[PDB]
Amino acid sequence: GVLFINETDIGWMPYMNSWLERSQINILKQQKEMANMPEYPVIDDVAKSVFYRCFQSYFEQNIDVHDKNRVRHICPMVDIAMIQTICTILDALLIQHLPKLKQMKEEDEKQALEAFFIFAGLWAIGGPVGGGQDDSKDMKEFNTV
Repeated sequence: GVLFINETDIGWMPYMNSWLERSQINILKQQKEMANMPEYPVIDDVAKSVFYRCFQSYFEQNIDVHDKNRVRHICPMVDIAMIQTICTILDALLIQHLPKLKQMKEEDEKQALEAFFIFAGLWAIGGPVGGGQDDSKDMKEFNTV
């Protein structure tokens, strides 16, 4: 008896929302033998909003980002695989720069958390960009999107 899940039905948004709220992560650390989990950073009320506002604005909205001809990957990256790499890099950026962010003011804190995404995304998507004949052009095609 076959139950076929479609990719759009479940999606990648549930992971992005569950990672922002720290819902899935929190439960696994508590209720497992995995005691060697690297403690995740605190996504403050502003810091959550700024990623939710951004994640949704550089994936749902951007058609260029998912255009195969613009973004020429090496391996055939699944959408969730890219969202996971954004999330792990955002984790590692926050933990490094958390006490500097909380000392900064509303405007310069927001513009960092925005930049921290753009950089996290840059590697998540642009990192696996490459292959073909001219790697240099598939880089300069992504470099413009």
